[PDB]
Amino acid sequence: GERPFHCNQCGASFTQKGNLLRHIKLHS
Amino acid sequence: NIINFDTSLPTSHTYLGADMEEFHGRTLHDDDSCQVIPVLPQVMMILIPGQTLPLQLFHPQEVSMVRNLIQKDRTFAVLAYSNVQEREAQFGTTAEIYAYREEQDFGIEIVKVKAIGRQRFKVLELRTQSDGIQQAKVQILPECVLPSTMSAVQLESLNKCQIFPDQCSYKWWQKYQKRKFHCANLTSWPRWLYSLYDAETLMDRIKKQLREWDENLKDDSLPSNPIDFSYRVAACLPIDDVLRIQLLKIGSAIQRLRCELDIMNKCTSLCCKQCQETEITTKNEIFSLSLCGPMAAYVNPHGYVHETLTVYKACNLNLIGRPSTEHSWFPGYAWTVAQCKICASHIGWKFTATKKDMSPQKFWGLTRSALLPTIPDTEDEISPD
Amino acid sequence: MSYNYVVTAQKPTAVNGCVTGHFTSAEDLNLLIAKNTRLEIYVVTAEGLRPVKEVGMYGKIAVMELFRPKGESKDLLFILTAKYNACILEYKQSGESIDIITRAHGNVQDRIGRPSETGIIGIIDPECRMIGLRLYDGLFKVIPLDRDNKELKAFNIRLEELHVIDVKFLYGCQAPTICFVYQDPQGRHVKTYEVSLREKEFNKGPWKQENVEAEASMVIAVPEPFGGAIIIGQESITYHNGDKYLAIAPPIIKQSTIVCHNRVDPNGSRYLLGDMEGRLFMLLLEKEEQMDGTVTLKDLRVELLGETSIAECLTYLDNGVVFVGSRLGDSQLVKLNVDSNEQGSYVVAMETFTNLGPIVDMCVVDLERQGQGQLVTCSGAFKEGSLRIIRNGKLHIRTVPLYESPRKICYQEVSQCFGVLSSRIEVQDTSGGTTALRPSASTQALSSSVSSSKLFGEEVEVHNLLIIDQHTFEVLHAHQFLQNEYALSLVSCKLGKDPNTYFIVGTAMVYPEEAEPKQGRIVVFQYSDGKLQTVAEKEVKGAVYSMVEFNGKLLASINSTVRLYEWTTEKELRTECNHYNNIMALYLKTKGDFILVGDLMRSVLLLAYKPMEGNFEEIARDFNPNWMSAVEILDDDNFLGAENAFNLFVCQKDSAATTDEERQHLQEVGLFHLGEFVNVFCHGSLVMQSTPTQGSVLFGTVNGMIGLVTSLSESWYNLLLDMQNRLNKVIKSVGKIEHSFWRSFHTERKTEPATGFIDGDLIESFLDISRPKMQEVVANTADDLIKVVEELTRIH
Ligand SMILES: O=C1CC[C@H](N2Cc3cc(C4(O)CCN(Cc5ccccc5)CC4)ccc3C2=O)C(=O)N1
Ligand SMILES: [Zn+2]
Ligand SMILES: [Zn+2]
Repeated sequence: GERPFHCNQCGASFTQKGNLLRHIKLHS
Repeated sequence: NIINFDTSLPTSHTYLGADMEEFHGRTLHDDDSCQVIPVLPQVMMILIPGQTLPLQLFHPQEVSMVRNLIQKDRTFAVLAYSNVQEREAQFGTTAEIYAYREEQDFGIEIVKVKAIGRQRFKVLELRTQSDGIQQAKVQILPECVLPSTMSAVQLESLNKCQIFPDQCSYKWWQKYQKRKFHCANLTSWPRWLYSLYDAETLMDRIKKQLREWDENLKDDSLPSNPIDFSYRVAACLPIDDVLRIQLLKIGSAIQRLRCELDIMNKCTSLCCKQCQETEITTKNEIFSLSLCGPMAAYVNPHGYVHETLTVYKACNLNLIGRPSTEHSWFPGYAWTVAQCKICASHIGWKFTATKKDMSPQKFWGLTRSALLPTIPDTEDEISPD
Repeated sequence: MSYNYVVTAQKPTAVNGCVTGHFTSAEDLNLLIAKNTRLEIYVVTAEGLRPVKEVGMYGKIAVMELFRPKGESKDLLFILTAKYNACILEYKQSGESIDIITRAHGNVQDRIGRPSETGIIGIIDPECRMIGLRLYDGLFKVIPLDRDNKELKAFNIRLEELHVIDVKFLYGCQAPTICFVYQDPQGRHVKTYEVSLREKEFNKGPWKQENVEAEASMVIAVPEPFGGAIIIGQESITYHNGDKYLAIAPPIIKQSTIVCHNRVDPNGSRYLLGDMEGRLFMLLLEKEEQMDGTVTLKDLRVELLGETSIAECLTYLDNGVVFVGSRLGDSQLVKLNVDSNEQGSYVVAMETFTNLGPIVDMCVVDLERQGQGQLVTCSGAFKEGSLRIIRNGKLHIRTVPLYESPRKICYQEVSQCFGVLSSRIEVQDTSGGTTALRPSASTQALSSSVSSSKLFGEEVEVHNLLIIDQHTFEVLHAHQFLQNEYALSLVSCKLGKDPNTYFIVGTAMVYPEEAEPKQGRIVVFQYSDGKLQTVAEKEVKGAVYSMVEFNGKLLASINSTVRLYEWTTEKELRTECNHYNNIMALYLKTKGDFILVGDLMRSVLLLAYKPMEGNFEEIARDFNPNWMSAVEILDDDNFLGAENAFNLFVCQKDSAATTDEERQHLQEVGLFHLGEFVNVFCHGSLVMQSTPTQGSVLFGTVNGMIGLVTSLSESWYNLLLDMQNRLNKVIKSVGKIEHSFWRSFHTERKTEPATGFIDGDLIESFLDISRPKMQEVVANTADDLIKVVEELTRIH
């Protein structure tokens, strides 16, 4: 069980950091 | 279809932990008076009078500001940002803290707050102080109360007939219109026209649409005053910020109620805001899982506020990750982040029941900031009155 | 910034109240009649009514009651205006000089208070110890009647019953006692309270509430020796004197709601009752005479006396004569003929008094010669409906009874006739179909026709277009509209390259289930060769609220849309362009290529037709929430409107302003409390045709008052404004009411002084003042001012 990169706005859990950073930049 | 959940739980904001230090007192400033009120810096909200706003403040300057408010008037200013980037705001609403809780968890001082919208205002001036916290020179906007449309004409002999007391509801409304608007024959217009500007008739028309969303009584849940009813309905209408600001700028409850009815009838589809042409849900799937209606403001563990609209079915959504019950706004349900299938923008969360005996077993919570109300067929956008 | 002048052409004619007593002399019986801002005083002679005095007040008469306090040789008159001005007046004549002197006065408005739903109620104690007023809910204001209360100081008592329907002071009580009907969730009840002037509070009343009729609306205090009170509803007339209770549910009263009454016998044995349909009844409380108990009340009776005009107020005078005060039709003096069959009825008319109100529409027409204009109004409602032709002689008025509601009117010079939209009530048959109540203009036309379709006892409204001859005023033709079709707008004009003149009607389909109309028609008719034909018919997706001839085209408003149609060579309407608005387009007015769109909530919008683009462009707007009853274009830059609490206002455009925000904003430049409710604004004049006034807009009101608005120059306005303040120092106001206060723009939420308007009635009263008073006014030059004022009287 991985996913140690959460988006503090929606709660999206990502297994890699480059995946989270792309998701956070889509928010406002 | 059947709601085997406790509708009173989301309104309590139970996810914010232990019982907060509740306040009983209420403060209101005189109409048209000028007041200097502090603004919360990271609040990006457009608050409606009567609407509940939960917050989690982390910054020591935000925590300090609230400790001072709790001791003083408990009132802060919530700016309606026209341009959020350059912090431009011409209007806003006061918010009165009715509950609070301080926590020194791990080693960080954080304050959880529950506030409510009170009075609309016009921003006269904004200045950021040498501390970094800004104050707003504000003018309290009055609520325009108009008398009965028949008050100007009304025959004095029929004044004693203006108070009205198992049987056919249509026959009741027929008698209501004939008696309330009898003096319309002294004017250039018919009774049926005056009904379109009658608070009780407009409120009854809105109630008929609200009953389609919630299986709950007018008797208790809904307010009697047109001002409060119009603001209660405005708070749970899933519209974009440009429309909500115009709706807030309305001073007359009659115009507000008329404007809401028109939005409720025109805007039947809800699309993703970034796509604009990706339907997520329709008004026919909207339902109330909270006593305040289908949509209410909730705060996440990092202070981000989401006006979450509950719907039975949603389409064009991808689910990210696995479900979690962590900080769930609907106790007994687990959430999974939901994105738009075309633009991948966060639209909301899918809520799935933890026990087999719960109903509905699944529903969606959509964040208002990601949605766009749409009028299908061959028409673009307009909000009459 | 606007300089306007408003003057009365015809004083209000509708009667809102009438009382009898001994006001002019202790020996004379008087009839006092209130016609809004006017009070008429009559001596009730054996003959009929002898006029004595007529005064004007700087207020709308809301309460009017006579009373004789201890010692006083004759009755005094209490009056309360709609702006809460209270006063006690005395009639005093010394030789030739008649003067309504003000014995006491004061404003009784409270800084805080929700004006009651059942309006103002003003009652006087039977011993004249106090005046009770119910202006606001939850409070009962008491003005103690003392000789040393010349300022009319008052205190309030908290009233837990917030929804009081009607209240009266009872007779025979040791302490002053009020009896009232109130409503609460549980229903309607009748309660009593004693009024302590010493403690300035209420004490437990003499008797119980009980759950009285659900539609109980009227309280009548019965005088001695019976006492108690009669409570009238929709089905029942009940009596209450605590332990004594008598009830009746006469089937004769079930046809219409009883809405006014009057005591005939001073002992309270007989009462007159009037309903909303003009029926007049006699209520008799049968006094039974037992051996010991000779004062029993065995039963109540109701007798239908006959039909009168729809009564706002009744008053028994003497010798069977009754004065019927009417708001919807002509007022009457009727003789209650002593026990007479007369083929059913007992009421015989003696006199009829002209009432132009309500004026719901009107039009100006040159008619004979052309020079002097004549005004033709849509007056009355229901059986009281009529057309009135008003010309300058005093104003000479000709009446044309229609026995149904006239609604809209326009003149067609070519066919030498008028087009009148009217409506009549028909009742649904248990057998199937609908039956008319009486013969009326639309059922008694020479020729008739019905529209062709392109789609129980309940009252049904049937709409018609009447063609009325301009010379004889005979109903030449009557065209009946479709079932559930409501006729809203009417125009007479030529369109496109067509030489024919048509009558165009705009309608709406009205169904009870639908709140907002989704269907309507624009029907083009031609009245030619003594016959009416349907030339064309356009179905629209909404109600056609208004229409105007716009430069050879037809501009029509369908719901929130404003559509311009062209008349083709195939004699059909072709949509040229549309304009979708933020508001419902109720009001439509045009000057050149400019259009004024407005809604019932004072949302004003200005549009301009762009001929080189073939579309509409918004020029300016102004949205201030308030009820708006009528609108008009004064000139290219000024717009006149009628808004809530009987005011007038003027909005102005400034096409020259530096920024585009300023030039698409309309400035409120005129505000004035008219005291009347305007229904129609109409360009024209009643005078025969290098002038100090520019333009002439006539207006018709609910009370039958006719006024005139004209524009002035800055020099003329500045002079007349100073003149007003000088005239106010010398003129004597009845009730000592301030002119500035009276004319101040009024809503309950705000009161601003009048701006941009000259009260022509005050200016004209300079000619009535004495020569020493005239010289006081001109003390900065007196006969040069007389020339100025006489020139201003020539506009009406
Ligand atoms: O019903 C709802 C709808 C979702 C919404 N949430 C919850 C939420 C939580 C978070 C976190 O960073 C996620 C990570 N945990 C640490 C952790 C990791 C693994 C295991 C256990 C604990 C800290 C918090 C970020 C954003 C949101 C958000 O928007 C809400 O509050 N209620
Ligand atoms: Zn996120
Ligand atoms: Zn999308």
